[PDB]
Amino acid sequence: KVHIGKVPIMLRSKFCSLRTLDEVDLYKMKECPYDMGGYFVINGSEKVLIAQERSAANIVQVFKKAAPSPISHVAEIRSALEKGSRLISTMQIKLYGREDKG
Amino acid sequence: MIIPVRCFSCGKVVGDKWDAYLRLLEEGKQEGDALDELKLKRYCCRRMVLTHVDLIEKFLRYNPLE
Amino acid sequence: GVKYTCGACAHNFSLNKSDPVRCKECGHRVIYKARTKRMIQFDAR
Amino acid sequence: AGQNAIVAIACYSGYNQEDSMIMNQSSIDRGLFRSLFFRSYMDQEKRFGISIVEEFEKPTRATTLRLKHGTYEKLDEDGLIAPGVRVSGDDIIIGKTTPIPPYHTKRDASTPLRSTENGIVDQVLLTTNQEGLKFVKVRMRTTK
Amino acid sequence: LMDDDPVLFNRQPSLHKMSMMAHRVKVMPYSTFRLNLSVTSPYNADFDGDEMNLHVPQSEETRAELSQLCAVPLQIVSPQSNKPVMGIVQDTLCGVR
Amino acid sequence: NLMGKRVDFSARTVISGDPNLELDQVGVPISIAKTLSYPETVTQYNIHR
Amino acid sequence: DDTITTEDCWTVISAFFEEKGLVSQQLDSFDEFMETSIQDLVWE
Amino acid sequence: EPKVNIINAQDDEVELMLSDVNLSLANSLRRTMLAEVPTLAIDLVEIKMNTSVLADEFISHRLGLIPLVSEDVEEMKYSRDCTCEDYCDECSVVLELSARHEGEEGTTDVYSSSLIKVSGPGNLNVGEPVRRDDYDQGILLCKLRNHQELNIRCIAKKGIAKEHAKWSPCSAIAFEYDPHNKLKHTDFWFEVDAKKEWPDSKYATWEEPPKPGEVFDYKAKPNRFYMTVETTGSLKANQVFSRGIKTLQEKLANVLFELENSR
Amino acid sequence: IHTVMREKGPKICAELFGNIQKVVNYWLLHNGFSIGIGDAIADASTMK
Amino acid sequence: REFKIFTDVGRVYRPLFIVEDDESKDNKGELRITKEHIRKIQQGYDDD
Ligand SMILES: [Mg+2]
Ligand SMILES: [Zn+2]
Ligand SMILES: [Zn+2]
Ligand SMILES: [Zn+2]
Repeated sequence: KVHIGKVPIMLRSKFCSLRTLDEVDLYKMKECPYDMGGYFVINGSEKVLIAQERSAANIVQVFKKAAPSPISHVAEIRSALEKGSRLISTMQIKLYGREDKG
Repeated sequence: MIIPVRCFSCGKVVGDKWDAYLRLLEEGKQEGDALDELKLKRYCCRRMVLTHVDLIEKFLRYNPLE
Repeated sequence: GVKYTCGACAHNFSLNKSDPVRCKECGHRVIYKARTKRMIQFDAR
Repeated sequence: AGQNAIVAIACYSGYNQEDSMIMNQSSIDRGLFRSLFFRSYMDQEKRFGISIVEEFEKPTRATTLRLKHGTYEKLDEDGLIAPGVRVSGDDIIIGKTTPIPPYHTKRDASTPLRSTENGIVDQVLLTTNQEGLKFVKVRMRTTK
Repeated sequence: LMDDDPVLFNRQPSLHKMSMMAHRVKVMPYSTFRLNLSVTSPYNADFDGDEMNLHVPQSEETRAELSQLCAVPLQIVSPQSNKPVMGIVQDTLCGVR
Repeated sequence: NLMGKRVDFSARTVISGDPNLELDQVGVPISIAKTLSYPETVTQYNIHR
Repeated sequence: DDTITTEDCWTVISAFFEEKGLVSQQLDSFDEFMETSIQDLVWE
Repeated sequence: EPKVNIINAQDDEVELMLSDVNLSLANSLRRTMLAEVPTLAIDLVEIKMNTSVLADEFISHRLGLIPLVSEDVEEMKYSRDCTCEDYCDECSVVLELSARHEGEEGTTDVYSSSLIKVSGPGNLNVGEPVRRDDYDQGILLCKLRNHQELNIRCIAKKGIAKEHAKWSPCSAIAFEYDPHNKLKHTDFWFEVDAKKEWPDSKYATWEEPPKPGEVFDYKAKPNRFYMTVETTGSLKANQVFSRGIKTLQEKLANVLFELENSR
Repeated sequence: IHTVMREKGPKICAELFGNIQKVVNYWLLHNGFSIGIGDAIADASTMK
Repeated sequence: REFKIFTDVGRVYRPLFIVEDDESKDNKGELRITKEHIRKIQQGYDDD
């Protein structure tokens, strides 16, 4: 076993110390039972991670381009590897040429 | 936190009826009947007693610092 | 020199600005200053 | 997170026009909507070298310079005010001195109370930080 | 600052020229500025917590200019549509009806 | 880059209605009135007050 | 039996909140990250 | 000319009918009971040592609202009327409270009965906290756990409800007149029928309802006022009524004396 | 207000606001005015 | 004529009652949940 770092712990999770011990011991160490957890403590400050909105990956989306552009329709997919669910590359397909143009 | 000494609107002393109200609720009496037996006629005192939250019972759970 | 109370075992002791910041009895690293003996007045309003 | 107040919808005296209300003064005197306000200040010593560190202490008039116009008598011998002491704005609650890098050569890094706020010293916390230097947190309580 | 002293008074944003006007001071206790109801409409303000700014002239020329050009009664009729901008509103309007 | 001056010729705060005020009157707190100041030159007429 | 009433739906919702809570998504995501994501990220 | 009829009379509240008086006199008398009747209330709190979970100002404010027996409050003097420095025995009442909880179990409830009158302007009958009975604990002041103690010294002074509501001797004063709306002092909101949609007053049986063929009496004025006065136990209802009348009389006499001296 | 402005002047027009407001406010104080839930209810015939 | 199956991470879902829809029994058109499930939930345990 070799130490490679310390990972912050979200309170009331499966690895937090307050998951067990019930209300009696929760009171015994200055912790409010009504607290719900779900936040980290960094340098004594309670920090919460806001959920981040993003578009879906590995799906095909087709859109109509604006009038002042040679492209009429664009079909695109943002391919991301399932392992880790990290975005890898963006690939697009464009229909060049407005109606009766080009 | 704890039962207020007096009704906010009128000013009737209602701080001495909390234990009696709880004991009356112990025998299964309805809240309206318990309030009536405490001679709380005006609804200002009724909302003073009925809607109170006894938060001090939580504050006494923590071990004292001295 | 100055009275202090432990944050865990709630034991009262004193410090003289030379001792390390720790409880004498249980070795806790969190201590509080004891309440002053001076009177405090309020207008009850 | 609130209270049940007896509300009347009326044009009484014209003093509640355009999003304003008239509060019963006697209800205020009986504790309606009264609250506590807690505010905490922090201070820690920092290390500049082998032994060049600050210290929590009561600054002197002669040996210590750069004295703020606020009072200093409320501090104790260790520079920390005892809990349960009435103070006003700009009063010194934490007294910290920093040596001058190469008598009357000590910067005063004292933290005064907010000039617009008053109250009583609710709690004082003394401890050590991660690296072992001193650490003080003073919580002030007032009534609104 | 004393009674009847002309002071400039403003709300942000100052979209129009009568969003800033000269008023006469009346010193009264407690910690809120007090205004007549009828001047709230030209200011486009309500008492839901809005804040207002106040300036004090520091010379006789500035005081005379405020009292003779930016006075509140002079701003009753606006040049935008040659009609008054202040009128009876709210409780007074309902009561007079 | 400039600093160092003492100017206190302005204020900003919350407002409320007052039916007992004239159209050209503004209510001012005593604290705000004390904070602000007006420089008046001493003459023979105003010297007493 | 009998038709399902509104208080039955409230019983169901009470059971839901008793089992899950209000911050279930954060705790579940962190737990699945700590239990499985770290090991697979190391083993990749 | 004025006449008084007492309907119900007990220790804490009195319901009565007041006749042959003007409306403004009755309203002023009610306001005098509500605001300008001097009583005794705690005004200075010195906290020697407090270990409870309640804030110092919290418990002090709760102590301020405790009613005190003010039967002989007239003989006492105001703080500004006394030449003694700070406060003395002739202008204040000194009470003390000392409570503690012993043992690792249970919770001790500190009530108003624990307050003890250390000193006062003897042999006046003031200062004692109001008790409903001899065995009644009274108002719940605080709650204490193990190793929690409270040691407070309080000073009670004479005041009026105008300064702060804690000297108010009355809680609510029910006041009404003209149950049948004969004088047409109010216009009744309704949807279909005004008579059916509005509950009858509790004094509707004390005055005969108007006949359908009756004409409006434009020269009539309000003459009978039904009022119920409830007290907090600091003063009995008859004492409150008499002292309100006396206070109004003293105010009018002071105005008369000022007018006479103005010449 | 426009007529008073054009006829008398800014001072009289300003004083008119205060006069009207004071009179109307006193009368409304001693008369009373309110709004309730029943003001938003129509009868059976209109609902039909 | 498409059949999609998603097992991704980050999808937002809500629970819903299941109404019986098989046209092979009298239960069609009715809620699958009965009073028995409510009784079991209130008890906190199944009847073995
Ligand atoms: Mg606004
Ligand atoms: Zn009440
Ligand atoms: Zn310890
Ligand atoms: Zn004295």
